[PDB]
Amino acid sequence: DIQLTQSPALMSASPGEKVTMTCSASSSVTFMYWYQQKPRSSPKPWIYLTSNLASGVPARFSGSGSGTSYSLTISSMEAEDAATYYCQQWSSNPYTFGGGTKLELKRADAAPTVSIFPPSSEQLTSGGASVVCFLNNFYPKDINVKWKIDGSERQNGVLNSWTDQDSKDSTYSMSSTLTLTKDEYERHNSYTCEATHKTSTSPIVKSFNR
Amino acid sequence: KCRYALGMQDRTIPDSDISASSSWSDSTAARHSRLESSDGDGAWCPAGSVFPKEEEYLQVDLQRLHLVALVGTQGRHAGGLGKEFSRSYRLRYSRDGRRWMGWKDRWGQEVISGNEDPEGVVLKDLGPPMVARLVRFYPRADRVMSVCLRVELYGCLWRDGLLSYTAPVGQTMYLSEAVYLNDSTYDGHTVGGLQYGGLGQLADGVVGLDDFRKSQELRVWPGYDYVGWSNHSFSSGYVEMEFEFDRLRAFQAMQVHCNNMHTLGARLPGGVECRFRRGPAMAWEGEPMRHNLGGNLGDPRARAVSVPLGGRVARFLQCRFLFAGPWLLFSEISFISDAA
Amino acid sequence: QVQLQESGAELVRPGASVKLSCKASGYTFSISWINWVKQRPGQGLEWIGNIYPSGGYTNYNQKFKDKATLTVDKSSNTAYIQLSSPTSEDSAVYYCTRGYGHLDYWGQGTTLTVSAAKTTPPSVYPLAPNSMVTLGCLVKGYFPEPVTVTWNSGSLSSGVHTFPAVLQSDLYSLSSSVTVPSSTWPSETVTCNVAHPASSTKVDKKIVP
Ligand SMILES: *[C@@H]1O[C@H](CO)[C@@H](O[C@@H]2O[C@H](CO)[C@@H](O)[C@H](O)[C@H]2NC(C)=O)[C@H](O)[C@H]1NC(C)=O
Ligand SMILES: *[C@@H]1O[C@H](CO)[C@@H](O[C@@H]2O[C@H](CO)[C@@H](O)[C@H](O)[C@H]2NC(C)=O)[C@H](O)[C@H]1NC(C)=O
Ligand SMILES: [Ca+2]
Ligand SMILES: [Ca+2]
Repeated sequence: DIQLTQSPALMSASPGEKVTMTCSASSSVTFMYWYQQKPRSSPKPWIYLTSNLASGVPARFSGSGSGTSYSLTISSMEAEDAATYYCQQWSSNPYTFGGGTKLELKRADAAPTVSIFPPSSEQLTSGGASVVCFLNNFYPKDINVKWKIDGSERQNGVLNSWTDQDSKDSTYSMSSTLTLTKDEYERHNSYTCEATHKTSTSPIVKSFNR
Repeated sequence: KCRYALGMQDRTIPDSDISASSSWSDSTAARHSRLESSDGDGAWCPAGSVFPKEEEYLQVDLQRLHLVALVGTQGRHAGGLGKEFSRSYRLRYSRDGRRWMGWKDRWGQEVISGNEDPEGVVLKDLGPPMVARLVRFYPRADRVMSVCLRVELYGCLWRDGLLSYTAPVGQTMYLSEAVYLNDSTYDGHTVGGLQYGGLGQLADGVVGLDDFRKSQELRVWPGYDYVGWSNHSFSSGYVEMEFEFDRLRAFQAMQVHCNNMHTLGARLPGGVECRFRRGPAMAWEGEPMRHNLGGNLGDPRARAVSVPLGGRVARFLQCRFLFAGPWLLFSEISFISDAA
Repeated sequence: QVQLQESGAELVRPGASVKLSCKASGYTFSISWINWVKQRPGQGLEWIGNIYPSGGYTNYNQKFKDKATLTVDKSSNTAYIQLSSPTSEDSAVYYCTRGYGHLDYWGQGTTLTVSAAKTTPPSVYPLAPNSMVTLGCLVKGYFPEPVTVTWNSGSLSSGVHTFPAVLQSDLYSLSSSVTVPSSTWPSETVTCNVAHPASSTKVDKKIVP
């Protein structure tokens, strides 16, 4: 019932490059609309009635096409343009959205800034003890983390979380949280956070002791 | 793509919707005027002779407004022993069923050369096409010969739902060779210097060329495809138009096809503002929707200016188009909406 | 300021009636369409349907024909979307947005969770350790989503990295880091302000060396 197909489903580009995604409709539609969205945020209108730039939208952008084909072109890709873009048809109910073109950015590689943190007095006085480890602003995405308790590896209770590209530096970051018991924790002394990344063969190691 | 057979041969159009002013017999009744049909005694044939007086006719009710772009006629074949047919005919159409209009082509000719034998199907390109609900065929006879018809209507549904548009008469620019930017085919009234109660070039599905002086049609004057006005004729600084629709609708957008050959005076409108009325009250639905166009634009090619209408529900529209250059040239105006 | 303010979170037991709100302001409410778009995390967008206040005209997506019902109190300038019998998949983020074609304004969206589990505020733990320092904030054990986090009341916006929450034992854990010049902390105060709509919690926590 008029579903839109966007290509590429996912694509990356280098700064200053001329990006350009596509929206194909199973059927003809008088206009196409484009919205932009960044993780954990509301979509914003980007373009309406095929080619009009929604308020606040930078000049770099444009749109066009007709019938069943349509496209969103970016003159000169900047860092902030990194997001997922959805096209929408409003010529027939149900007004469906496309699959969305996820646009990732390209940039120089960057090593990660690791930071380890000892469970606080507040959590401990509750029988709990978490150890956090921040590896911020690194490129590319691919990164591996390792936890150690007294020279030995540990993988029980370790939770990870990532973030997509930063709109300013275009890097990634992740947070690992090794959670134990006040007891399970007060029975060892050397907790370590290791992380290998293509910017270095030797894993980056941060660590603290009591 | 607006040339679908509307239902005669097809059967979509029911007998009830096909009347006439008289049948010779019941074997030649309106219901037998379906193209390519053998029902009855071959076709429809007027009762009285179509003498110098030309009042006999066949009538087809399409029920909903349609953009009829073509018609096909036939004679009474009847097995092969039929020998009667209409050599020529006139057309009259209607939208409200009370006010009829005569169809006349771009070159002022009313008569349509019809058939040459009973069998064959002669098609006619209605230029300009007609937006109608009801269509009448007035068989023509130049001598006392027994005429008969069998018809077909081609076109498509009139989804815009525009019943009529009011607007200032088209002016003319004296430029080397006079350019006439008047609404040539307006099928309404034109009292004073104002057109009303009808439809014309701005709603015929034809879009003008980049160079407004030359057209796609033949044997027409310079500027034919457009309807333009000059800034100096309107102290207010904008052209105003009022549009009336078939029913209450939610307006998504309005699309104006304009000439941007600024080299000769034509530039896109500076901005567009429209007011909405749903019908009853004598007041406007709310604050108007003013849309400005980014800038003046470099290239002279005609473009389609698209105005967002917020989906505002209404049945009457009153838009204004701000001049941005000496003149303003439009060749078409379309509305994108949904019936509520 | 066109605004479509709507609740951050909404929780209900499966099969139970739930009603999401959206209060508009900044323009003639009665003559604009109010739409509702549904989105499950990291997935696409789905248009549920809209309603035009002045007239009561509606448009439903067949798909939610028997799941939702739009209404509007043309008195408080609010628009509602009803869900008759909630079912996990019927739990995601719901956005109300104005417009007919050009959806020009969007609300913050409501995170709707269909669950028998009870609401639990979060426990916020500070994270203390050369040119710059990196402080942290650990938000552990809350339900349901979402949780907001700002540093120094939004004063610190640069160098912040708030990570997506994770589950384990039907409870969420969130983490947030901030990086400031070593010459601003500890000489200046760096406070973590966490918020949990579902439990109406606004907790501040200074990071002490
Ligand atoms: C639209 O403008 C044209 C201007 O040419 C009108 O057509 C002319 O009408 C006069 C009046 O008899 C003729 O002498 C001219 O020869 C016509 N133009 C041609 C063929 O050169 C036309 O009538 C106008 N349409 C209306 C009804 O306003
Ligand atoms: C439409 O015509 C008016 C009146 O001739 C134009 O306004 C005048 O423009 C001249 C120079 O172009 C100025 O010196 C006058 O002060 C203006 N008179 C007024 C309005 O008080 C107007 O520019 C024309 N429209 C456009 C945009 O071409
Ligand atoms: Ca036209
Ligand atoms: Ca003309």
